[PDB]
Amino acid sequence: MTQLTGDYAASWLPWIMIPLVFYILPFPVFAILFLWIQKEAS
Amino acid sequence: VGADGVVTHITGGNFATSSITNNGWLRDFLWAQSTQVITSYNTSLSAYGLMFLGGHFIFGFSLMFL
Amino acid sequence: VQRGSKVRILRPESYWFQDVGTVASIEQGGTSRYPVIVRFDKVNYAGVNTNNFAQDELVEVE
Amino acid sequence: ATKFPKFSQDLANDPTTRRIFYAIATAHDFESHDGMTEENLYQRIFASHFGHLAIIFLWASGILFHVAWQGNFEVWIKDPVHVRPIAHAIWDAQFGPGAIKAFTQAGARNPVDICYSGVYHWWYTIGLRTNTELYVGALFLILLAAVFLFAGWLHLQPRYRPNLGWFKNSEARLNHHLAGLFGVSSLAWAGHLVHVAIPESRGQHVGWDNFLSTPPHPAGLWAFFTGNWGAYAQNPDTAEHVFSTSQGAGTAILTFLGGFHPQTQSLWLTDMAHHHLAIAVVLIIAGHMYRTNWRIGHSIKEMMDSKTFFGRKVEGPFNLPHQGLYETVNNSLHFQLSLALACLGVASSLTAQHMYSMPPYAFIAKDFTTMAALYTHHQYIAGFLMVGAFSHAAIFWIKDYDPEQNKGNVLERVLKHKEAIIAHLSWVSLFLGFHTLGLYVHNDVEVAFGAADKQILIEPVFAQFIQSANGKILYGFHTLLSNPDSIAFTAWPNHANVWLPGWLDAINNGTNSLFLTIGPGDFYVHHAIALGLHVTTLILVKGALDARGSKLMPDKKDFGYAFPCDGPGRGGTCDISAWDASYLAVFWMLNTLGWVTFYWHWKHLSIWQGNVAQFNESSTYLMGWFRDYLWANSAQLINGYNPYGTNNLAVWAWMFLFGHLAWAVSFMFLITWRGYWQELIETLAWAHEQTPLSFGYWRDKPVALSIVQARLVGLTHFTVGYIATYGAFLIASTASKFG
Amino acid sequence: ISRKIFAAHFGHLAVVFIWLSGMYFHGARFSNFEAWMANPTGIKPSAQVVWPIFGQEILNGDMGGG
Amino acid sequence: NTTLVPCYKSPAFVERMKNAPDSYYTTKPLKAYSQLLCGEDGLPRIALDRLSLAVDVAIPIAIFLYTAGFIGWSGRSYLQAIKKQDKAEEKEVFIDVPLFISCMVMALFWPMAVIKELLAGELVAKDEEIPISVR
Amino acid sequence: TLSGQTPIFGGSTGGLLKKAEVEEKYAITWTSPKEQVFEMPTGGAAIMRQGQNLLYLARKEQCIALGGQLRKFKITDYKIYRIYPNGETVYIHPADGVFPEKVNQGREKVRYNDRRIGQNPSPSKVKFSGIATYDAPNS
Amino acid sequence: SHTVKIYDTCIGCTQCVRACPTDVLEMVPWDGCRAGQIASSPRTEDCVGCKRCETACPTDFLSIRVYLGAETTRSMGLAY
Amino acid sequence: MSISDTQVYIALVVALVPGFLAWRLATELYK
Amino acid sequence: PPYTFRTAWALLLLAINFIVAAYYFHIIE
Ligand code: F6C
Ligand code: CLA
Ligand code: CLA
Ligand code: CLA
Ligand code: CLA
Ligand code: CLA
Ligand SMILES: CC1=C(/C=C/C(C)=C/C=C/C(C)=C\C=C/C=C(C)/C=C/C=C(C)/C=C/C2=C(C)CCCC2(C)C)C(C)(C)CCC1
Ligand code: SF4
Repeated sequence: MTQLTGDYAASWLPWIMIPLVFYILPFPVFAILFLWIQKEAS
Repeated sequence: VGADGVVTHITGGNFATSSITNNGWLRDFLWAQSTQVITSYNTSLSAYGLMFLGGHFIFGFSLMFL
Repeated sequence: VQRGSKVRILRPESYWFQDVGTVASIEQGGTSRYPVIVRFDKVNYAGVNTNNFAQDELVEVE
Repeated sequence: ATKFPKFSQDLANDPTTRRIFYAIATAHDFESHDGMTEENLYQRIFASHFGHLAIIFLWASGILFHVAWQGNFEVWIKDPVHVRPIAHAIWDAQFGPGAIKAFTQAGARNPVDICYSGVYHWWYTIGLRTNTELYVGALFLILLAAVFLFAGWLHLQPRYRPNLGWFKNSEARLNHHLAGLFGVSSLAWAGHLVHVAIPESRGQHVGWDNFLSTPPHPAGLWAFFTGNWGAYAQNPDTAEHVFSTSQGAGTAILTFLGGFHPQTQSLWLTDMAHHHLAIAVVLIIAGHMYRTNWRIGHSIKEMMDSKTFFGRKVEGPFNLPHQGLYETVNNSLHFQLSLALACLGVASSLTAQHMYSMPPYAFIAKDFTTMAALYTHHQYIAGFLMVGAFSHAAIFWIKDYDPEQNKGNVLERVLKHKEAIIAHLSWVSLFLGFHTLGLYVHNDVEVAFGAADKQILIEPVFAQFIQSANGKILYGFHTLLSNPDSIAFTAWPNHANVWLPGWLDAINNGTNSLFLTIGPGDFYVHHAIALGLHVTTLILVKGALDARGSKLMPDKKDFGYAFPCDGPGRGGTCDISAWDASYLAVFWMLNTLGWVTFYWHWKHLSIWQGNVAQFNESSTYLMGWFRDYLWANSAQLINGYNPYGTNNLAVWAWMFLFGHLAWAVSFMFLITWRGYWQELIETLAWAHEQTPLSFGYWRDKPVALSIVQARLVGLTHFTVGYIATYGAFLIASTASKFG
Repeated sequence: ISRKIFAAHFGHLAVVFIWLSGMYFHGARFSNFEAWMANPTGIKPSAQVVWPIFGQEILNGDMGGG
Repeated sequence: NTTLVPCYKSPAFVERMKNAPDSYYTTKPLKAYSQLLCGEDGLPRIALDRLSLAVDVAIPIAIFLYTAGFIGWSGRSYLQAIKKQDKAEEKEVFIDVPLFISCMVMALFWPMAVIKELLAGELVAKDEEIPISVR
Repeated sequence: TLSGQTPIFGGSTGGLLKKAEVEEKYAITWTSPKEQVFEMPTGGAAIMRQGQNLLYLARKEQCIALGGQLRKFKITDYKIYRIYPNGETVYIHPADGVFPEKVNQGREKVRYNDRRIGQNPSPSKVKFSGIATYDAPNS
Repeated sequence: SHTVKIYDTCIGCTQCVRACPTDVLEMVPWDGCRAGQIASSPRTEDCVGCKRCETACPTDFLSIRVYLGAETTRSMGLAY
Repeated sequence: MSISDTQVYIALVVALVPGFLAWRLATELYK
Repeated sequence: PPYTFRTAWALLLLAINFIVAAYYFHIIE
C-alpha cells in the first residue's frame, strides 16, 4: 500500500499519538523536566 | 576492453550508486570485495587469508591496552 | 633492634609486609615515634627502598 | 545550590554539568544519600519494589494489549506453523511506498512487526484462544499494576510503613516465600494447567463462567482424598493427538510420559501440570523449615554458631567456621543482592539451556527465529546478572563488611588467601587460552595450506559419554540408559521408569535440539566458553577480593567503590577501583556470550538449513567461523535495502549498521580520555563567551564528563552496539532463510 | 647532540642500502624477472619464493612460465 | 566411543589418499594417519578409549611435562643460584651462561629433584615468608 | 590594596573570562630588578617591568605557576591576592608573609590524624553516620 | 573542597609542599620527626585534587592523602 | 475477531488509573 | 598434622569420579 493505515480498531489513534509522545509532547516534557533540575534552593 | 571498445569495469559502476550509503560500503565494498581473501584457503592466496585474520586479532588485542 | 640486623616488617599497610630488610640507623632521641630506618632490597612502587618504622612492628630474623 | 538533586547536598552545590549526570547515577544508591537511616533505607527499598513490580505488569499488559489490538492471534492460532505472529503495528510517518509494501507482511493490511518473543506460543499453550481473552488479560494486568502502585504508596504512610525489625525478619520471609510465593504460586499454576490449559488443549472451552461446573477429571475431588491417585493418569493423550482438538485426546490430567508431544514437538501439558504440582509440594514442605514464632522450626543464627556435631567438637557447618555470618548476611543488603543476582543469573542461563533443548510451548521448535532470540536473550540477561552478582560482592566487601564480627569465620578465611584464588584463575585462564587459541590457529594454518587432515581434532568424549549416559545410542558407549540391561535403565527393584520410553524416544530422535550431536568443533568452543567464564570470573573475583585493597593502594575501602584512580604516582593507578573490574568484566561477559550465542546460532543454523556437515567440518578452524557464519549469513541481512529496492529486513539492516555506530562511538569514550576533552571544551567555552549574538550562557559550567563516567558511557555504547548488531544479525539471518 | 644525529643518519642510510641490495638480489636470483621481460602481460611479477617446509610450498603459486 | 573407526576402514579417508599430491607432505605423513581413530569425515582424531590408546595419550603428555618442568626447573634453580650470590639484581639482565648451563644439567633429573625438594620441606616458601597485601 | 605597572604584553586569548569579574579573580604582585621577559601562564610571553609588577590571573594555580617561574629569575618577593567582585582584596600567598616551605611558629596542625593511615576504620563502622572513615575521631 | 589529611608518618621531608601547585600545604613545627616539622593543609578549599603532593611523599604508603570529595568551582580549576 | 473500537478507549481510561497511582507513588517517594 | 577431614572428602569425590569413569571405560554395569 502507499499509506499508513490501520485495520485495527481506533486506527485514528496512532495517527495522533505517535506525533504526540514523540515530537510534540517531549519538548514541553524536556522543558518541565529542565525547570526541575535547575531550581534554586533558597 | 573487448573487441568493440566498451569497458567492463571490475565492479561495474558500483561506486556512483552504492557508495553514497554507508550500508553500500559495507556490502558492496567490504562484504563483496572480501570474497577473494575469505575464499583464499587451499589456494596460493592462502597467506593473505591468514594475515586478514591476523590483522583482526591484533586489532582486537589492542583494545586490551586501550 | 640495632644497626645492621636483618629484620622483618609487621606493618600491613607497607609494601614490604612480611619481608626482610636491613636496619640502616636508629634514632636515639626517643621522641620520633618511628626511630628505625630500615633499608630494603626491593623498591616499592616507582620509588624508595627505605622506610621509617617503630620498635613494635619489627621482628628480627638474625 | 540547586534543589536537584535533593538526596545529596554536596552534588546540589556542584557548579558544573557533572551534577546532572551524577544525580542520575546516584539516585538509586539510597544507602549513600544524605540524611538516611537504616530504618528509612529499607522502607524505600520496599516501596520502590512495588514501583518496579508495576512496571513489569504494565510492560506485560502492553504485550497483551498490542497483540489483542494489532496482532493476529486469531489468524495465527488456526495455523501456528505457516503464519507469522504480529508484534504490533508500525506508524512511521516517514516511510516511503517501498517500506509500507515491505512491512505489510504476515497477512496484515498495514505495516506490522513480526513477533519474535514467542508470547504467541506461550499463550497458545497455556490456554488462550480469543483476542478478548487477551484483552481482559491486558486490562487485568493494568489493574493488577494499579494495586501495586497503590501498595507502594500505602507503605510509605507512617501508619503502614514497616519497621526495621519486620524487614530483618529473615526466617519469616523465607518461610512465606518458599511456601507461598513459590509453593502456592506453582500449586496455583498447576491449577490453571489442570483446569484451563490441559482441557483447552483437548478442545473443550473452559472459562470463568464454565470452570466451576465442569470437573477437569471424571473422578474429580474424590480420587485425591481417598488416595486413589493413579486415577488421574489412566488414559493419557495418544501419539496421534493433534493440539487443541478432541481427536486423539485423553482424560489424564497428571501423567508422566516424558519426552515430547508428537504433533507440537513440545513437552506434554499434562506432564507440566504434574511438574508444578510436585514442585509445589516440595516447596511448601521446604517453607516449614525455619521457626517464625512457634518454637518448632530452625533458627538460622543458631545454625551458624553451632559447633557440636552429635557431641563431636567441630568448627561449624561442614566443619567450617560460619559464626557471625547471620549478622553479616542479614545486615548487608549487597550480600543479599549479590546472592539474588547470582541465582537469577543461573536461573536465566538455565532457562536458555532448557527451553531450546526441551521446548515447553507448542510449535516453538518450528519458529527458529523466536527460538534463537529467546536463547540469546536469556543468556545475555544471565551474563549481566552474573556481572552484577560480582559487582555487589565488591560493594559488600567495601562498605558493609567488618573484620570484627567476621573474625575467624569462613568469610575472613577467603581474604587470608585471596591471592591463591586469583593466581589460580590466572593459571586456568592462561592455560585455556594458550591451548584453545593455539589449537584453533593451528587448525587455521593447516587448513590454510590445504592439509585439513593434519588438524588436531579432539573428540569431546566426555560430553559424548554424558549423552550416552542419558540415552543417546548414536555414539555407542552402550552404558547407563544406553545399555538396556543396566541397573539404571531398568531400575531393578521397582521398574518405575514410566518416564523412560518417552524420554528415550525423544533423545534418540534427531529432529529436536534435546542433546544435540557433539563433535570436535563442539569441543573447541566449550573451551572458548570455559576460557570466557574463567577470565570474566578472574576479573570479577580480583575486583571483589581486592576491593579492600592491595599493595598498589592498600586503602581502597576509604575511597569507595567507583573512583577514577589514585593519581599517576606509584607508577600509575588507572582503573584501580573495584568498579573498574566490573567495568572491565562487562567486556569479557559480552565477549563470552558472543561466543556462546555465536556457537548456539551457527550450530542450529546448520541443523535448520540441513547443512549440518558445514558446522562439523568448518567450526574447528577460525576462518570457518568467519567465512561460513559471519560472511555467509550476512548476505541477506545487508541486502535488506540495496539500490534496487527494500524488503522486510530493511529495519534489521538499519539496526545492524546502527549498532556498528553505537559500538564505534564507544571507542571514543574508551580510548580518548578526559583531559583531552577538557582542553577542547575550555576552548569552546572561550568561543561562546567572545562571540556576538549568542545570548545563551551556561547555568552550570560545561566540563568534560568525568573519568568513571566515560568508562560507563563508553560501556553503555559498547553494550548497545553489541546487542543491536547481533540482535539484528540473529533476527535477519534466521528470519530470511526461513519463515 | 648534532654529532649523534649526523652519525646516526649514516647508519640509517646503511640500513636502506642493505634493504635496496636485498631487492635487487631477490630480483636477481629469486625472481621470474627474465621471463617477465619477455612477456610483461601474461607473466606475473614474482620474487621471494618460499622454502618447502610446513606445507607452505602452496604459497609458491603459478606465475606463468613455470 | 564406537563412531570413530581407524582410517584403514574409512571411506571418507581413502578419498583423501586418492586426490593427494606428494611433494613431501601428503604421502609420508598421510600413511601414518592410517593408524589413527578416524571420524565419519576422513579426519584423524584424538579419542580417549581405554588401554588401546593409554600409551599414546601418555607419550605427548610425558614428553611435554618433562621438558616443561625441565625449562621450569632450570629457570627456577638458576634464580636461587643467584639470589644466594647476592648479585641477582644484575645477574638476571646479564645471563651467567656457565651457571645457567650447570643449572640445566641439574634439571635433567628434575622429577626426582622436586620430590626431595618437597620431602625436605624446601620447595614451597612458608606463608609468613611471603610479601602480601592488607587482608 | 594592590597596585603596580602591568607587564608589556600584547594581550592574549587565555586571560580573564567572565568568571574574573563575577566569582573572583587573582593578582600576583612582584618586584623585579631587571627588565627581562617571562612566560605567560595564559600562553605567550610578556616583559616584566623595572618596579612593581601587577598581573591579573583567573585562578590561583596560574599565579603559583607564575610564582614558581619567578623563583627561576631569583625573585621571591611576590604576593598573590584574591579580588572578590565587590572589590576587596585578600592576601592569600604567602599567607603569613613567609613561604610555606619554611616553618614558622604559631601555625597549627590542621587536618592531622594522630594515627597511621593503615588503621583508618572500616566503612561499616561509620555506616549511616555523618562522618567518613578518614575523619574518624578514634585514634 | 577536597580533604588533604596528614598522618603521623611524615618525616618532614618538605617535598609535599613544593609539589602543590595551589599552596594548600605548609609546614608547622612538630616533635615526631628529626626535622621537627609536619605537613598541614590549612587551605584545602583551594585543593585542585591533582595528588601531586602524594607523588612526592617518600614514606612507604605515604603520609598525605587527598580524599576527592565535593568538587566546587575552584577545586575543579575552571577559568570560566 | 479483533477487539472492538470501544474496547481500546476502555483500556485508555483504565490505564489512566495506574497513570495517576504512579504519580501517587513517585511524589510520595519524594522526587 | 595428618589431614583427616580434607582427606576423605577429597578421596570421597575421587571415588564418585572413579565410579563415573568405571561406566565410562565400560568396566561396571
Ligand atoms: C542558548 C544556548 C547556546 C548558544 C547561543 O545562545 C550557543 C551558540 C554557539 C555559537 C556561538 C557557536 C557556533 C554555533 C554553530 O555554528 O553551530 C550551532 C551549535 C549549536 C549548539 C546551536 C544551538 C543554538 C541554540 C541552543 C538553539 C536553541 C535550541 C532550542 C531552543 C532547543 C529547544 C528547547 C526544548 C526545551 C528542547 C557554538 C558552538 C558550539 N556549541 Mg553552542 N550554543 C548554545 C548551547 C550549546 C549546548 C547546550 C551544547 C551542548 C550540546 C553546545 C555545544 C557546542 C559545540 C560543540 C559548539 C561549536 O563547535 C561551536 C563553536 O564553538 O563555535 C566556534 N552549545 N555555539
Ligand atoms: C505468602 C506470603 C507472601 C507472598 C506471596 C509474598 C510475595 C512477595 N514478596 Mg513478601 N514477605 C512476606 C510474605 C509474602 N511475600 C512476609 C511474611 C515478610 C516479612 C518478613 C515479607 C517481606 C518482603 C520484603 C522486604 C519484600 C517482599 C517482596 C515480595 C514480592 C517479591 C518480588 C516479586 O514478586 O518477584 C517475583 C515473584 C516470583 C514468584 C518470581 C518467580 C521466579 C523465581 C525467581 C524463580 C523460581 C524458580 C524456583 C525457585 C526453582 C527452584 C524450586 C526447587 C523445587 C528446585 C512478592 C510479590 C519484595 C517486594 O517488596 O515486592 C514489592 C520485597 O522487597 N516481601
Ligand atoms: C543480543 C541479545 C539479545 C536478544 C537476541 C534479545 C531478544 C529479545 N529481547 Mg532482549 N535484552 C537484552 C539482550 C537480548 N535480547 C539485554 C542484554 C537486555 C538488558 C537491557 C535486554 C532487555 C530486554 C527487555 C526489557 C525486553 C527484551 C525483549 C526481547 C524479545 C523481543 C525483542 C525482539 O524482537 O528482538 C530484537 C533484538 C534486540 C537486540 C532488541 C532487544 C530489546 C532491547 C534490548 C530493549 C532494550 C531495553 C532498553 C533499556 C529500554 C529502552 C528505552 C526506552 C525508554 C525507549 C527478544 C526475544 C522484550 C520482551 O521481553 O518480549 C516481550 C522486552 O520487553 N529484552
Ligand atoms: C509498557 C508497555 C507498553 C509499551 C512498551 C507500549 C508501546 C507502544 N505503544 Mg502502547 N499502551 C499500553 C502499553 C505499552 N505500549 C497500554 C497498557 C495501553 C492501554 C491504554 C496502551 C495503548 C496504546 C495506544 C492507543 C497506542 C499505543 C501505541 C504504542 C506504540 C508507540 C508509542 C506510543 O505512542 O504509545 C503511547 C502510550 C500510551 C498510550 C500509554 C502507554 C503507557 C503504559 C500504560 C505505561 C508505560 C509506562 C512504563 C511502564 C514506564 C516506563 C518509563 C521509563 C522507566 C522507561 C508503542 C509500540 C501507539 C500505536 O499503536 O503504535 C502504532 C498507539 O497509538 N499504545
Ligand atoms: C536487582 C538488580 C540490581 C539492583 C537493585 C542494583 C542496585 C544498585 N546498583 Mg547494580 N548491578 C546490577 C544489578 C542491580 N543493581 C547488574 C545486573 C549489574 C551488572 C551490569 C550491576 C552493576 C553495578 C555497578 C558497577 C554499580 C551498581 C550500583 C548499584 C547501586 C546504585 C544504583 C545506581 O547507580 O543508580 C541508578 C543507575 C542508573 C540510572 C543507570 C544509568 C543508565 C544505565 C547505564 C542504563 C543505560 C541503558 C541505555 C539508556 C539503553 C539504551 C536505549 C536505546 C538506545 C537502546 C544500587 C544499590 C552502583 C553502586 O554499587 O554504588 C556504590 C555501582 O557503581 N551496580
Ligand atoms: C563512529 C563513532 C564515532 C562518532 C560518531 C564520532 C564523532 C565525533 N568525534 Mg570521535 N572518535 C572515535 C569515534 C567516533 N567519533 C573513536 C573510535 C576515537 C578514538 C581515537 C575518536 C576520537 C575523537 C577525537 C580526539 C575527537 C573526536 C571528535 C568527534 C566529533 C567531531 C565533530 C563532528 O563530527 O560533528 C558531527 C557529528 C557526528 C558525525 C556524529 C554523528 C551525527 C549523527 C549522524 C547525527 C545525529 C542526528 C540527531 C542529532 C540525533 C539526535 C536525535 C535525538 C533523539 C537524540 C564527533 C561528534 C573531535 C571533536 O571533538 O570535534 C570538535 C575530536 O577532537 N573523536
Ligand atoms: C591424566 C589424564 C587427564 C587428567 C588429568 C587430571 C584430571 C589431573 C590432575 C591433577 C592435579 C590435581 C594437579 C595438580 C596440582 C597441585 C599442585 C599443588 C601442583 C603443583 C605444582 C608445582 C609445585 C609445580 C612445581 C614446578 C615444577 C613441577 C617444575 C617447574 C617449577 C615448578 C615450581 C612450577 C586428562 C583427561 C587431562 C588427559 C588424559 C588422562
Ligand atoms: S606528608 Fe609526605 S612529603 Fe609531606 S612532610 Fe610528610 S612525608 Fe614529607
